[PDB]
Amino acid sequence: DPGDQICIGYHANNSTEQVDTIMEKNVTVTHAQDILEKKHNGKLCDLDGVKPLILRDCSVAGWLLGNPMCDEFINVPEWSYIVEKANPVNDLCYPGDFNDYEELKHLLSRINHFEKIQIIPKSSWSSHEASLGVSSACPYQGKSSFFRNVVWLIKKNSTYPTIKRSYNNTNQEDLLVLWGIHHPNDAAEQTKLYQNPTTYISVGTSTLNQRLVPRIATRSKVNGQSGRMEFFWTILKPNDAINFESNGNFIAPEYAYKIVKKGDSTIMKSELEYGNCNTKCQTPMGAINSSMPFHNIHPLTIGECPKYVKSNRLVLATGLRNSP
Amino acid sequence: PGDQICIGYHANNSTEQVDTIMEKNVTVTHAQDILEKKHNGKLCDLDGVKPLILRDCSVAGWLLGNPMCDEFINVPEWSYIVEKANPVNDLCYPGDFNDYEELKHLLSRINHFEKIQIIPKSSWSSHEASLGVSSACPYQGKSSFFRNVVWLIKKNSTYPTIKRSYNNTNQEDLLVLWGIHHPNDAAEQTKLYQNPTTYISVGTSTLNQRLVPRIATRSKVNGQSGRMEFFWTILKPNDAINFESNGNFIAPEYAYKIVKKGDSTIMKSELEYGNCNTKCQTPMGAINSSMPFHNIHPLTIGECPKYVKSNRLVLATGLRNSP
Amino acid sequence: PGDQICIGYHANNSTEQVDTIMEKNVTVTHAQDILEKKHNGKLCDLDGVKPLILRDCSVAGWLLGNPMCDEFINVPEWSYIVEKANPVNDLCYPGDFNDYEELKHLLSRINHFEKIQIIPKSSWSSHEASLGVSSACPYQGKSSFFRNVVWLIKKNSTYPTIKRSYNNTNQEDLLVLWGIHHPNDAAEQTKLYQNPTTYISVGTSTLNQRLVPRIATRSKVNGQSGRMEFFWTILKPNDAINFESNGNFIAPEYAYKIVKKGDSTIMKSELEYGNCNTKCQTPMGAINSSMPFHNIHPLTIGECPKYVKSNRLVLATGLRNSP
Amino acid sequence: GLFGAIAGFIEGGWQGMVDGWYGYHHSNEQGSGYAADKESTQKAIDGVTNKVNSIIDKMNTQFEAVGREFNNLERRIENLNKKMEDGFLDVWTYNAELLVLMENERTLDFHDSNVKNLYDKVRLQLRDNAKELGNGCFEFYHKCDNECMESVRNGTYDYPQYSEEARLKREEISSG
Amino acid sequence: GLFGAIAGFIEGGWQGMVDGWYGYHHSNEQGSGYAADKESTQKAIDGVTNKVNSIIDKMNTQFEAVGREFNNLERRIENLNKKMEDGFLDVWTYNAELLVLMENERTLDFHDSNVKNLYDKVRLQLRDNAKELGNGCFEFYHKCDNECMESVRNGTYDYPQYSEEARLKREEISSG
Amino acid sequence: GLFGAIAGFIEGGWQGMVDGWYGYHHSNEQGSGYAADKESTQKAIDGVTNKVNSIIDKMNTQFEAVGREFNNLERRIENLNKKMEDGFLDVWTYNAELLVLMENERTLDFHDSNVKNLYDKVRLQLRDNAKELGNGCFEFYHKCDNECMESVRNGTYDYPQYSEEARLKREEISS
Ligand SMILES: *[C@@H]1O[C@H](CO)[C@@H](O[C@@H]2O[C@H](CO)[C@@H](O)[C@H](O)[C@H]2NC(C)=O)[C@H](O)[C@H]1NC(C)=O
Ligand SMILES: *[C@@H]1O[C@H](CO)[C@@H](O[C@@H]2O[C@H](CO)[C@@H](O)[C@H](O)[C@H]2NC(C)=O)[C@H](O)[C@H]1NC(C)=O
Ligand SMILES: *[C@@H]1O[C@H](CO)[C@@H](O[C@@H]2O[C@H](CO)[C@@H](O)[C@H](O)[C@H]2NC(C)=O)[C@H](O)[C@H]1NC(C)=O
Ligand SMILES: *[C@@H]1O[C@H](CO)[C@@H](O)[C@H](O)[C@H]1NC(C)=O
Ligand SMILES: *[C@@H]1O[C@H](CO)[C@@H](O)[C@H](O)[C@H]1NC(C)=O
Ligand SMILES: *[C@@H]1O[C@H](CO)[C@@H](O)[C@H](O)[C@H]1NC(C)=O
Repeated sequence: DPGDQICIGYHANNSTEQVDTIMEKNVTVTHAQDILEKKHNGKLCDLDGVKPLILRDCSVAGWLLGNPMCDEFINVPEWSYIVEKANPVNDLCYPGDFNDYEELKHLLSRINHFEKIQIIPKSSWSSHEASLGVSSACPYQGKSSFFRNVVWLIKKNSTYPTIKRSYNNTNQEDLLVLWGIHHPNDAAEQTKLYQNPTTYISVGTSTLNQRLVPRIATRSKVNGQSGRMEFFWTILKPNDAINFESNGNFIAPEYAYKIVKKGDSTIMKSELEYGNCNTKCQTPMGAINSSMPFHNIHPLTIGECPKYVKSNRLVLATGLRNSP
Repeated sequence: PGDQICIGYHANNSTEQVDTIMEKNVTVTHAQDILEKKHNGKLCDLDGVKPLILRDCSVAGWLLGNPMCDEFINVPEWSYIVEKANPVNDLCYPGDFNDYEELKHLLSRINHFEKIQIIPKSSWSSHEASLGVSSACPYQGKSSFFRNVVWLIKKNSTYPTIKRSYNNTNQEDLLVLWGIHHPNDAAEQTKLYQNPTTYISVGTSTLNQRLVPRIATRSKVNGQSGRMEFFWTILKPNDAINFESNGNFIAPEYAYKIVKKGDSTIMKSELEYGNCNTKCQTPMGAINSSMPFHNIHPLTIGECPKYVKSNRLVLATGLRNSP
Repeated sequence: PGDQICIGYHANNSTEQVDTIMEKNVTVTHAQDILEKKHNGKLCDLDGVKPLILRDCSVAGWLLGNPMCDEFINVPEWSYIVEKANPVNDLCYPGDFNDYEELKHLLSRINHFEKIQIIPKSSWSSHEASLGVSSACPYQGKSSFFRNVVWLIKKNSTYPTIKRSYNNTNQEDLLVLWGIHHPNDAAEQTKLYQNPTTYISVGTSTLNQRLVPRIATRSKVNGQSGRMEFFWTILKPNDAINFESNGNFIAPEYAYKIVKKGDSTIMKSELEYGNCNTKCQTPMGAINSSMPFHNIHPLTIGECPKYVKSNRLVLATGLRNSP
Repeated sequence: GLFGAIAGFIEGGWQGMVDGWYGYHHSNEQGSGYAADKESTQKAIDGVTNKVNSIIDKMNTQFEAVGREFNNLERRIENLNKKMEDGFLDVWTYNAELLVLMENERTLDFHDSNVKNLYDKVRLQLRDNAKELGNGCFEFYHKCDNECMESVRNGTYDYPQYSEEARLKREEISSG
Repeated sequence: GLFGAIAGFIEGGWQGMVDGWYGYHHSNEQGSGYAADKESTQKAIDGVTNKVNSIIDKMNTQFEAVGREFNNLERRIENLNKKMEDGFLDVWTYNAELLVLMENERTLDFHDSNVKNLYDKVRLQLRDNAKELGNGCFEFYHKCDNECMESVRNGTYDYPQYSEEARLKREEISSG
Repeated sequence: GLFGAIAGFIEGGWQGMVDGWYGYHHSNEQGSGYAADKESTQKAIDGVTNKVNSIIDKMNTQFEAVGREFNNLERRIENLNKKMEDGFLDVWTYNAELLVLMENERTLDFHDSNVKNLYDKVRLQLRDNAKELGNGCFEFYHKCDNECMESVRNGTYDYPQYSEEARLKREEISS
């Protein structure tokens, strides 16, 4: 007679989850764990309740110099990260260059809030013309205008006396100071605007020892202008002073930026704009809300994020090979 | 004795060996070498496209037109460029090439130039355009100069102010080259350009340049104490470049239209043309292989295996072969 | 009951633990630690060669000859250089050191200098060579200056045009240092150099430099609103360096001949000499170990183990130890 | 599989065993049924959980890309930056994918080994008191009630308690 | 080896078996000969091929060095570039070499496991109808002609057809 | 363990066996005692030594950090340099730690496999001349003196030499 039996066996179910191995692909297993997040909400959200600075059609230079088409950002509140488009149309309205621009953007990556302060009043130029430095290249409401945070000074009564101005940073925070120089089209324009034929702009702090000289050249018209504006910046430390001296072509500071909050930020390149949402992990393509340890959305993220990999699939086997 | 059935495994006379973590030189019945270690030691065409082999000329000697580089006055489309470590034909008249490495980087993405005359040498009616020659740049025993630029000299003891423009009416980007002469002393300044205080201004939509000559006594290189300093820009379609100068101007004559862009490279090698064709090129030679890896040289171009520093890469496929 | 033979395995009282993917803190009978975690906390000689420990002096203070750095007027051959994070003896007279980080990188491949006087301080017959001192550069309470350069001053209300040349007749490369003074105002310019509009031209086979003083009002640093800006070059054998200047010239006196090159480094550390010898040095201390890994500091020099950020690395060699 | 148990001499799994990864099916006079082996199942659960957590934690220190910008005359360093970031991303993608592949193989073989070890545990308990059928089952030479089955499942089977009955049955079978 | 078959209880390989990696050698009244086991050999071939292809494809996205040039006052970034490219080359060389070592070990052990599993397949088919000689061979207790041998090789051996003859032979041997 | 020998059907290790990793314990009329298996222990020693040396040598050409300095207007390339060096350090720390974890697991399983293979060596030598007790021990059906035990230990056990005595003992037990 057949005796009693005991059998050893293993679990099986109707799972269709598959994993790969070195020697075999698409192994159906009873249990598996997906570890790759592949979904995002396609929106730019606040980072832990802090709204980002979304520059829209303005560049960082257009914001900081005060392109008159960027009045939305004349005084911005604290931000969590900055969003800039690939090619913002509102940049240097008057054409030219921004010296060490990428180094300044790198500095911005560690700043969360500016406070704009007037360091040199536009009305304090008693020996120079301070209200004629406007151009059709920088329109505001149909009128010729200019960058709002600097002043394009012009000769007064056919004379341009030597400017000697100082600003002492009596604040407790670092100060981002911006100024510029005008490179005119020819010697005739040099005489017409500044009278003096040979000019300079000397700038000094405890560390800065600068002397700019205008470069006259014949150039292609950009935004209708063949002249150029070249802008320079420095970080003025507390209790340090900045000294300007110039006999022409000076694009003087009016407003500077106190660095009132430092922290972890970034300049995210994205064509998206505000999505009226909140998140813990932000990418240029959208926000991530996930418990997965990995994601493949975008390598440049900010916040508490999973680790980025280029994988299209990452599935760990947890159970055993599933019997059909 | 009853019938028998035995379970066993393959064996052969293979001597192929593989390594493992716990044991080296394990003889196996079957193995696959995955490392290519051989090359033909030649510089070949890349899929039928001949490389530009500069021989004794540098990239600067080619682009400026060092008169010892006439072999490259008009080069056809290339697949990659080959430059020696220290080409003897470089800046025949000594000096500097501004942002030279950035230009070489740009060249790494260009496959063909078309030379174009942007300012005719014969169009200099108020200046001497055929006296700017030097013994530092010999051609066939006579004093000469870079062929793509013009060393302008005063005419009848006068150097009128030059104002010249070129508008890029082509559909392709234009590589434009010019220069400035830094003379040895003020007497030479007067001798060559009459005007004691000179400048060169250059403008495009983005370029805003004003150069001033630096007059000083320097060590002689190729017999010259003066220096030539060369500059370049990419002139975009429909943009114009404007030059103005009252002396020391090394004016453009020929510029380079960028007619084909693609994947290229500047390969450093002492080898020259080998009259061959290949699918994968390294500075040491060409590779013709189906192996997934190679150890020839890390800098390759074409459809190549992956480079590793390994001396051996053998995968076990069969079983441990019994002696 | 029949005879018996049993199969078994080793066990002991080992408490050494290892980790695996599926299980942590696995007690094994035998294990091998492969991570060195100890150092002596000292800066030692590297295989018998003592390092150059700059103490309170920076590289710039050493090379220019900050009068507070007289300990390093003549240094013997070194194995590596030690510099503090913020040396207090740097540019005593405030200013800038041009391409300073490139110079430090060069220093990382140099083991010994030989000081040579290229322009004797006593050879300035038309200028004042012993008046260029400042309270910003004190020595024993006295106004002084960088010792390897000379702050030249006008003589009898005149500053004739300087034209000096030095030909490197040595067989080794020469590190040459000079500078320019940017004064506060035009009155100081006239007081020091008489000539209101000045320049410094410097030339070699490769260098073509023309510096112009920047007269401006600046914040006081070490009591000075003026600035000193220093420049350097490597003068190759048989090349000459030419200086010309009508003011503001901080002339060379001593240059540095590169007499021994090798693999070195500039280590940042607050420690000083520990009167010891080692084969492996880190900024935190020396390592004496046979283990293949260490976690002391990533920046090491000598025959060192490989650095990892691990706190523990133990290989299992024996079997799982039965309790 | 490497250990020949799963889809080996045990052809397939049991859909009827839901409360565990490995276990037993018994059949005696009192009836038949499934019973998951808690100890091996829990050891496998602990092993797999520690494995997943170890993989995740070993990817704790992977490269994090940072946005950097360069102007038109910084193309060399811009290209260097791009190649550096892409290189590290490729390295860590390779690490993740390869580790997942290798540990998936090891996990499947680990389950196979656990099944084989459970089978061998029962086999070495029963010895010649039961006959090996070759399909994962043992046919007892003696009566094995539910308490006997449980003694087999928990590893406390008493061979001498049934050895004489098994010997009588074996002699009856061998004698034909 | 890890599984004790290759160069283990089976001392050596067969030069006479050329058409497969694993197989059988039979000897009965009708003669003797080798016969490769197609199923296990083909499974091993598929496994090894997939392994080789997986290694190659996992080295698909490795670092590609690019030539960049720097002037005499760019030594810091020149050195950064050199160290970065050398670093990635060293990382990928390490990846390739280590993967090859580890998977070579796993391949040898995989062949070992396949041999052991084939042996156990035959063993569990035959059960007590044959005697385990301890060297990889089984000595039948019954006559096994070519049809019987082929049923063993293809996995369709019918134990009850020979069980009584084998039992008679076993009782005759045990009784003397 | 993967092979079910160590801490498996062999419940524990032997503190009394000191001269080897694996071996035997015998018991016959002449007495009992331990004896390390020379060959398998030497094989394991060679394997583990080669493993350690292979790991160390595969870490021979790992990344070596180099000090580079940058000024206040070179923050981008300074950050690039820092991230490059930190990245390579993290890559090699991962390589070391992961290789150690994986090979430690393989080493423990290797010892397990060696124990199991030794057990199977004895089992396939003895066949039905001894009875499998299920705890790592075999009880002979015939008298096995010290020379017989040594023939088992060195792999030269002569099954037909004792098969008839073992068969008689099995027949007596079966009755
Ligand atoms: C800016 O003004 C402050 C006071 O309003 C000056 O403060 C002095 O700072 C120097 C260091 O630069 C100290 O040595 C003094 O003790 C400070 N005095 C006081 C009263 O605070 C500061 O010097 C000014 N900045 C400049 C560049 O002159
Ligand atoms: C520095 O002095 C050396 C002499 O010591 C000069 O070397 C001569 O160079 C010319 C080439 O112009 C050779 O023909 C001579 O044979 C060299 N002389 C010796 C003795 O070798 C060198 O030219 C000088 N450097 C400068 C810049 O004038
Ligand atoms: C170079 O020449 C071209 C052709 O004359 C100019 O292109 C014209 O540009 C204007 C706008 O500035 C358009 O309205 C015309 O339709 C364009 N013509 C053609 C044929 O495309 C170009 O402006 C010139 N560039 C400069 C810098 O003067
Ligand atoms: C695995 O299955 C997927 C579909 O789920 C299929 O796209 C893929 O080609 C399969 N891979 C192999 C190797 O069969
Ligand atoms: C392996 O064999 C090569 C010869 O092919 C020999 O040079 C090498 O030393 C051997 N390695 C070992 C570990 O014996
Ligand atoms: C090189 O490649 C060509 C085309 O694929 C082939 O005909 C030739 O045989 C190859 N050379 C060698 C040596 O295999």
